[PDB]
Amino acid sequence: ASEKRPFMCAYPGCNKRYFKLSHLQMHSRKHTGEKPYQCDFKDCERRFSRSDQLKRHQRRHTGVKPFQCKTCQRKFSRSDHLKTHTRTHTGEKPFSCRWPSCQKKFARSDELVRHHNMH
DNA sequence: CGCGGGGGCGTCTGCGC
DNA sequence: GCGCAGACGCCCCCGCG
Ligand SMILES: [Zn+2]
Ligand SMILES: [Zn+2]
Ligand SMILES: [Zn+2]
Ligand SMILES: [Zn+2]
Repeated sequence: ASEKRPFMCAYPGCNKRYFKLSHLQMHSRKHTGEKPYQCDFKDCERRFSRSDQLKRHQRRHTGVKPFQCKTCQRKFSRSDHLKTHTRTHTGEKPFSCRWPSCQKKFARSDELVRHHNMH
């Protein structure tokens, strides 16, 4: 509390005080995904928790699909969609079922969740 | 039924304050 | 030195031919 002082944070609803440099550094990373933003479009008022979410959201208004498939030339707006679509050519289906009479595999976690819902 | 496409979220890395 | 942002990865949910 004098010369020697603890670490602090500035984000809402946090403790705003930490005791370990790296523990606080890691803590700071947590809030980078919680920083409040709003849509920057001409006719929107939605909110986001990060620049990346807001930037992604802008793609829905702007039609910006820069992630073009090297094979299909199909333009996507997200890397996770492109990498997911990529597995279509890569035969990469790691999400195998665990039912007592199945071993069918999917390339998406939610596709496996869906499979189980139809099992 | 396989896959497109948007939401929210954690996170390493890099940059800027 | 820390904080924020930019960018990568996934889960989750919905809709379509
Ligand atoms: Zn904090
Ligand atoms: Zn918007
Ligand atoms: Zn393709
Ligand atoms: Zn199964």
